[PDB]
Amino acid sequence: YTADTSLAFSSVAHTCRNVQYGWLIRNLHANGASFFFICIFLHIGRGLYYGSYL
Amino acid sequence: APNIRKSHPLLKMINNSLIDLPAPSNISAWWNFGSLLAVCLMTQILTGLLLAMHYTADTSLAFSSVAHTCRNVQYGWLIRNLHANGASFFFICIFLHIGRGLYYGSYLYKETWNTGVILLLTLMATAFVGYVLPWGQMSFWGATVITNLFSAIPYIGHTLVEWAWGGFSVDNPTLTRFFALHFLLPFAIAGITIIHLTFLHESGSNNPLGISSDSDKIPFHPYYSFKDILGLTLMLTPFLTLALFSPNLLGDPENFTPANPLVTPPHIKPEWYFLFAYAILRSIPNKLGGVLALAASVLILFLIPFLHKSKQRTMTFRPLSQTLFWLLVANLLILTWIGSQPVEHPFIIIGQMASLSYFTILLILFPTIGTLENKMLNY
Amino acid sequence: GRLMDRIRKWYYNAAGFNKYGLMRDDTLYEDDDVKEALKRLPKDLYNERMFRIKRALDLSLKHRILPKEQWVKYEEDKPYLEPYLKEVIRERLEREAWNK
Amino acid sequence: GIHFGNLARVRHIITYSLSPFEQRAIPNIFSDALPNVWRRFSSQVFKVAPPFLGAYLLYSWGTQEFERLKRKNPADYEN
Amino acid sequence: VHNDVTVPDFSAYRREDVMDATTSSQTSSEDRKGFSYLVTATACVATAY
Amino acid sequence: GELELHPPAFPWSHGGPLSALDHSSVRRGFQVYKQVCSACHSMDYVAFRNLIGVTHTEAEAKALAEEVEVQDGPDENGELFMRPGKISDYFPKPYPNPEAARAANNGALPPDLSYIVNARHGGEDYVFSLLTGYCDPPAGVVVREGLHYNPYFPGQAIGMAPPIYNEILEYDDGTPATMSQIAKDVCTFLRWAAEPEHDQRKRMGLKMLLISALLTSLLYYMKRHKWSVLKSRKMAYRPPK
Amino acid sequence: ELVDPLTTIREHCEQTEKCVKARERLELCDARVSSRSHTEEQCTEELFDFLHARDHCVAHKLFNKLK
Amino acid sequence: RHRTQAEINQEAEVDVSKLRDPQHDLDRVKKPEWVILVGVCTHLGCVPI
Amino acid sequence: ALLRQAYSALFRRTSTFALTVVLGAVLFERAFDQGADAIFEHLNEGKLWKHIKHKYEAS
Ligand code: HEC
Ligand code: HEM
Ligand code: HEM
Ligand SMILES: COC(=O)CNC(=O)CCC/C=C\NC(=O)c1ccc(Cc2ccc(I)cc2)cc1
Ligand SMILES: CCCCCCCCO[C@@H]1O[C@H](CO)[C@@H](O)[C@H](O)[C@H]1O
Repeated sequence: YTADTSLAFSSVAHTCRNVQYGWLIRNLHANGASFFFICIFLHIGRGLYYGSYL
Repeated sequence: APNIRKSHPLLKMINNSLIDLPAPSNISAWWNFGSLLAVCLMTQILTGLLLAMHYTADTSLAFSSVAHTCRNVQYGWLIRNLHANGASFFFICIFLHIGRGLYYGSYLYKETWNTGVILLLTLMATAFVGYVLPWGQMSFWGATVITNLFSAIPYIGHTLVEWAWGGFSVDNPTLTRFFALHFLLPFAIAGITIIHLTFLHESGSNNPLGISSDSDKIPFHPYYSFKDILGLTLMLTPFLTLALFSPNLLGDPENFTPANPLVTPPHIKPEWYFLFAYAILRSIPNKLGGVLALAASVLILFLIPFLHKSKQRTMTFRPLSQTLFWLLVANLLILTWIGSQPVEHPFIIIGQMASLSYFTILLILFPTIGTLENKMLNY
Repeated sequence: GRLMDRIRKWYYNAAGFNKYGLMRDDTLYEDDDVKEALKRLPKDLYNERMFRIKRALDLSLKHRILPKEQWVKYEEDKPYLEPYLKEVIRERLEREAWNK
Repeated sequence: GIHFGNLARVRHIITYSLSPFEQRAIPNIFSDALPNVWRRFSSQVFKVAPPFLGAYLLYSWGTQEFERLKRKNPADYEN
Repeated sequence: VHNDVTVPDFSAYRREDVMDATTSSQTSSEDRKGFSYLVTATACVATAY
Repeated sequence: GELELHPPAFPWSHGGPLSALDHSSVRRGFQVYKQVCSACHSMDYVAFRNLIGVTHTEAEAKALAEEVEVQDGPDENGELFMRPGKISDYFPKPYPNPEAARAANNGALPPDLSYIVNARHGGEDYVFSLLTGYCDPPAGVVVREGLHYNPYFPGQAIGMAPPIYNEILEYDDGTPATMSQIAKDVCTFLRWAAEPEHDQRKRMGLKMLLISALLTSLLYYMKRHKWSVLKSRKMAYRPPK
Repeated sequence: ELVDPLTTIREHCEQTEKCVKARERLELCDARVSSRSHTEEQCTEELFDFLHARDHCVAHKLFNKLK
Repeated sequence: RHRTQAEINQEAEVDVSKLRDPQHDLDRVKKPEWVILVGVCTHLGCVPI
Repeated sequence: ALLRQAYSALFRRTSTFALTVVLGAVLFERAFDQGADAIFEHLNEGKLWKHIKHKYEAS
C-alpha cells in the first residue's frame, strides 16, 4: 500500500492485479474483518445470556 | 486485602516489578542504562509515530516528504532530530549496558543475557531499515549493500535477496516494505524487552562485588527510581545538546542528495554504530570471509557465557582481566576509527590486526588469563 | 619455589579484596558446589562470613574502603571454605563417574 | 512475587541510621568526599589509560603515515 | 546483653541545627523539611514547565 | 587526483551556538540567488511565503512572487494556462527536468541549492571558497575544454563558470557589491534556506541548557537526600560471646 | 571601480613568511615542469600548500572588512 | 568504454591463469577499443567508479 | 521564618503542595520565557527580523 491520496486507490489495485496472490491476500483481510465482527458479536451475546458480565 | 497494591492482578505488577523489587543495596551507575534503554525505546516509538504520520514510503516522494515534514510540519524538524539521534543515544546506551554486563559477568544470568543479544540484533536491524526510509544517497546504497550481504549464502543466496528488495534490484517495493518493517520491529523490541526483564526477575540484579546480596537489599523505590530519574537527566543533556546545537555532527551529509541508483558516492561510510562491523567485513578480502567474520563478530556474544573461567564473578578483583578488558574496549574504538577510513595503507593492515586482536582477546586471552588468575589465588 | 610464593602474595594485594575486609573465600562465586559447601559451615563461621559481606556491600554502596589498619593480610587470610568445598567436589566427582 | 523475607539467614547484626531530614544533603565535600574521588581515580588510571593511550598513538601514526604517503617524493622526478 | 549497646556518633553527618544533644529537634524541623521540600517542590515546577 | 585541498574556517556572524543568522545578509544573499543563481540552480524546497517575517514583508513577497508566471491548470477545456505567482508557489525551476539543464550547461548538472549548504563536506565554508577560489591550473594540469580550474572543487575540473564578479548586481540597501561581499551573503542565504529553523533551534537550545542545568542539580539533591540514609549508615557484628 | 577587500588582503598575506616560503617552492616547481615535455609531475601539491597557507590567512581578517 | 591502444594491449598481457575468474581480454569483447559491461561491483552492489 | 511559613502553608498539606507547583510553574514559565527571549534577542542585536522590520514596514 502507499498512503497518499494520489496513489492510495491505485496501489490497492496494483496489489491485487500485480502482486503474486495479492488479490487473495486482500480478500482474506477484507472479509476477516467481518468474520471478526461476527465472532465478536456472538462472543458478546454469549456473555449477555450466561451473565459472564458478572 | 490488605492493601490494594499486592492483590490487584495489574497494579500488583507495577508494584511487583517496579517498587518492591529487591535490589542490591549497591548497584552502581552502570546499572542505570537498563532503564535509559527502556525510556529510550518508548521514546523512539513516540517520535517515530509522530514522524510516520507525515512520511510517504515511495521512491518518488520519500525524500521530499521528510523535508516537507521538517519544513512545514509544526516542530516537525525538532521531532525528526530527536528521532534521528535518539537512535545514537540508543546505541550508545546499549553499548555500555553490554560492557557493564561483560565486566561484572552478568552474562552468568544466561537467559537474561541471550535475550539481550537478540534485542541488540533487532535494534541493529531496526535502525538499518529506518535509515533507508529518507531515501537518500546513503539510504539507497546502504540498503543496497546491506541486504546484498545475504547473497553470501550459497544456493538460497541470490534468491533470498529477491524477497528483501521485492525486485531484481532496490526500488519502491523495497522502500515500502522497509517502512512496514521499521514500523513493526520496535514493538517486537518492546516485547522481547519484557521477556528480558522478566527473566532477570527470577534471579535479582547482579552487583559490582560479584557476591550474594540477600544479606542486604533495598526497594527499587525510592532508591533506584530516584537514582534513575537523575541518571536519565545526566545522559539526556548531551543528547539534547547535540540535537539542539549540532544536529548534523554524527550524521553523514552525503545523504542530503536524493538516491541515484547510477552513482555510488566516492566517500562511503555507514553511520558510526556500524563501523566496527564495517571494519571487520572489510578486513577479510573475500566475499564470504568478510561476511562470516562479520556474522561472528557479533554472534560471538552468545559464547561469552561459556568462556568464563574465573572462579570469581566480576573483574573488580581481577586486575589482569581488567587490563585485558580495557584493552578490548580500546581495541574496539580503533576498529571503529578504521571503519571511518578508506581502504589503503596503513589502514588495511591496522584493520586486519585489530580484528584478529578483538577475536583473540575474547576467544583466548580472557579464558586463559581467567584460569591463570585462579591458580594465583591458590584455587 | 619461593617465586610462586612471592608472586601469589603480590597478586593477592593486587586483587585487593582485602581492602573490603573480605577473605579469599568470601569473594568466591556461588555455583552449586559452593552453595552446598556454605550450608555445611559451622553455625558461627557462617554468621561471620555473612557480616563481612553485608559490610563489604555497605562499603561498595558508600564507595569507601577500610582504613589501612583493618585490611586482611596475605598470611592472616583464613581459607575457611576451601576444605569443605574440595570435599563437596570430591563427593560429586564420585557420583558422576559411578553412573556408568 | 514476594522476595522480602525469604532472602537469607542473618544473625547478630545491628544497624543504625538517621532520618534524611536529620542529616546533611551532601557532607564533608572536602574532608571526605573529594579525597576519595581522587583515590579511586588514582587506583584505576593505571589499568585504563595505558591501552587508551596505546590506541591514541596508533591512531596518530596510522593517520600521519597516510597523509605522508600522499605527498610526492622528488627522487621520482629528478630524472 | 541489650544494655552494652548504644547508637554511635552521627555528628559527622548531623545537620547543624540538631547537633547539640540538649536542644529540642522540634523547633528546627519546620525548616529542615520546608527546605528539602522546597528543592523538591521546585524540581516539580522545573519538570512541569 | 588522490589529493584534495580543504577549506578554512570563516567566522560567520551566526557560527556561535547562540548566534542567529544575519537576517540582512540573508535578504541580500537571496537577491544574489534570485538575480544570479536562479538561472541554472533550482530551489524546489523553498517558497516565497518562507521569506515573510524573515527577510521580506508580506506585501514585498506578494509582489516578489508575482514577478513570475507559473503553470496552473487544467482549466475548463482542459488546457494548461500560465498565471501570475502567489506566495504559495515554490521558487521556479530554470529547467523542466535534469535532462534539459544538462544540455544547456555542457552535460553538467547544476544541483538544486536548497540543502546544498548541508550536502557538501564543509558547508557554507566550502561553498564560499569554491565561489571565490577560482584560478589557473598549476604546472602540468590540462583542464578539458568547457571546464574551468578550481583547486577547491574535487578533481579541480568544475563545470560551473565563475558566477560572480564585482558589481555583477547592485544591492538595494547600498552595500559594496564586491565579489566576496556577495559570496558571503549568498552563502549566508543558503544556510537559512537549508535550515530555516536555525534561529528558533538555537533559542530553544539555550532554554534547554538553562532548564537542564537547574533541574539536573535540583535532582542531584533529591537523589542524595534519599540515599544519605544508606551512606551514613553504620553496622556492627555483635555475636553472643 | 572599487576594491574587493579580498584581493587587497590576498596581497598582504602573500607576504607572510609561510606564504613566500611555499610561493617560492612553487615558482620553482612551475619552472622545471613547464620547461620539459614527456613528464608526469604536476605542481598541484606545491600549489595547494600555497593556497592553503595563503587563504587560511585570508580567513582571519577578510570578514572584518566585509559587511 | 572507448579504450586506446595505450591500454588495449596492456590488458592483453597479464597472467590469465591467476585471476579469480580465469579469462582472456578477448573472450569478453568483440572489438577491443570498446569494452562494455554492467556497472555492478560483484561484491555487494555499489557502482564501481 | 520563610522556610517555616513555607513548610506550614505550602509543602505540608499534600493538597496545597500540588496547588503550589501549579500556580508556581505558571509564574516560572511566564518569567523564564521572557528572560531567555531577552538574553537571546540581546545576544543577537540588529540581526533579527524583529530588528530589521522597520526598514520596509511602511508606516
Ligand atoms: C551558469 C549556470 C550557473 C550559475 C548561474 C551558477 N552556477 Fe552553480 N553550478 C553550475 C554547474 C554546471 C555546476 C555543476 C558542476 C559540476 O558538477 O561539474 C554548478 C554547481 C554548483 C555548486 C557545487 C557543486 C559541487 O559538486 O560542489 C555550487 C555550490 C554552486 N554551483 C553554487 C552557485 C552559486 C552560489 C551561484 C549563484 C551565486 C551559482 N552557482 C550560479 C552552474 C551555474
Ligand atoms: C532494548 C534492549 C535492552 C533493554 C531496553 C534492556 C534493559 C534492561 C534492563 C531494564 C535491565 C535491568 C537494569 C540493569 O541492570 O541495567 C537489564 C538488565 C540486563 N540486560 Fe538488558 N536490556 C537490553 C539489551 C540488553 C543487551 C543487548 C544485553 C547484552 C547482550 C543485555 C543484557 C542484560 C543483562 C546481563 C542484564 C543483567 C543486569 C545485571 O547484571 O544486573 N541487555 N536490561
Ligand atoms: C526501534 C527504535 C527506533 C529506532 C532505533 C529508529 C531509528 C530510525 C532511523 C535510523 C531513521 C533514519 C533517521 C534519519 O532520517 O536520519 C528513522 C526513520 C524513521 N523512523 Fe524510526 N526508529 C525507531 C522506531 C520507529 C518507530 C517506532 C516508528 C514508527 C512506527 C518510526 C518511524 C520512522 C519514520 C517515519 C522514519 C522516516 C522519517 C525520517 O527519516 O525522519 N521509527 N528511524
Ligand atoms: C544505519 O544504517 C546504516 O548505517 C546503513 N548505511 C550504510 O551502511 C551506508 C553505507 C553503505 C555501504 C556499506 N555498508 C556496509 O558494508 C555495512 C556492513 C555491515 C553493517 C552492520 C549490519 C549488518 C546487518 C544488518 I540487518 C545491519 C547492520 C553495516 C554496513
Ligand atoms: C493567540 C494565539 C496565537 C497563536 C499563534 C501561534 C504561532 C506560533 O508562533 C511562534 O512564536 C515563537 C515565539 O517565541 C517563535 O519562536 C516560533 O518560531 C513561532 O512559530
